[PDB]
Amino acid sequence: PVPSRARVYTDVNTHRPSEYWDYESHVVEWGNQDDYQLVRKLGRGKYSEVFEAINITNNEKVVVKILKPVKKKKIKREIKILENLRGGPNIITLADIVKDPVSRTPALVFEHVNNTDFKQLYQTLTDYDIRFYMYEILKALDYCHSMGIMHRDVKPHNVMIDHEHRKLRLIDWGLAEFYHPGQEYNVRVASRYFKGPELLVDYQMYDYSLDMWSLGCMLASMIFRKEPFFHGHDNYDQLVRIAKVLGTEDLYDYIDKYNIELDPRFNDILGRHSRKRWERFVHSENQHLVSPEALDFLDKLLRYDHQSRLTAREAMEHPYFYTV
Ligand SMILES: CC(=O)NCCCNCc1ccc(-c2ccccc2)c(Cl)c1
Repeated sequence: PVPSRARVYTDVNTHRPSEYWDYESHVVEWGNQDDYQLVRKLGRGKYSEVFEAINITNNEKVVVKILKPVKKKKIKREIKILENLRGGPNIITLADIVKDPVSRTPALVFEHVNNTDFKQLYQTLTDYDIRFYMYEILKALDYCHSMGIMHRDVKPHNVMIDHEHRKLRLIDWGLAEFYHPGQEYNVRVASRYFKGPELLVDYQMYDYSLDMWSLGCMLASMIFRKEPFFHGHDNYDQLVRIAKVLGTEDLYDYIDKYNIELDPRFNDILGRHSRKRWERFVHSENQHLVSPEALDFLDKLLRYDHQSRLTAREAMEHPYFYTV
């Protein structure tokens, strides 16, 4: 494959001491979980259990993510990233790192966020509200990209909104990684629907632009009221869903530009698809959320070529946000 590098914040990590990006050598100091009283279970992840809790020293509500220690290097990576990003705009705040004295299970303590449900928001959200919250996510992404970090799991489930207070938080930094130019990364990241074409064709030299594809997928679902926008049933089918919208010609130009070898599993399923116009996804149910600016902006995010996508900072300058 042809090598590639980020168009923005390319060497931010190279110009920083090893201390900033070397998570394996990071010293984690686990406090005592006795300062927290677990209130109720909020949910359960793949290798985590989330609880609502009270910090007994200051009577404040917190969220406690009890982690199944399946991989220690990955826990150190998440903690290092959360510590580097702590206090950043719209980034979830890691308040503490604790271990229970008897179980010794690792736990992350975060600031409490009073979430508004995905469905409860979906039907009442206005064109302005979409623009406002999209700008809030871009502030979080431009900030973490400037800090040399790729989230690698941007999706609605990882965006918490407190609609009453117009507060947005980008959560779950468990798949996040430090960007180093020329580094080959694992493509088994992000959730199926939000996976960029680079992951699906096994192109490992990806960058922050992966997060911009995922953001594109989220915007398309919101303005068109079609969740998810690219509804694949497996990782191979996911690329077919994208090809049914973006077309197969531009997909072959993308693999040819980077000398990517397509997996033979794509032979019987890819077919031939024309490039669709964004205006065909407009219907009576979503026309109040669509505008020429929204379509031009979406077109500039959902591009096969990761280098041809808007950066978070270029996206913030788009006319789609002139009203915020
Ligand atoms: C801990 C926990 O409860 N997590 C679940 C969080 C559920 N996220 C709900 C959500 C997130 C993002 C959006 C959104 C907003 C603007 C543009 C695109 C998408 C919407 Cl509408 C809803």
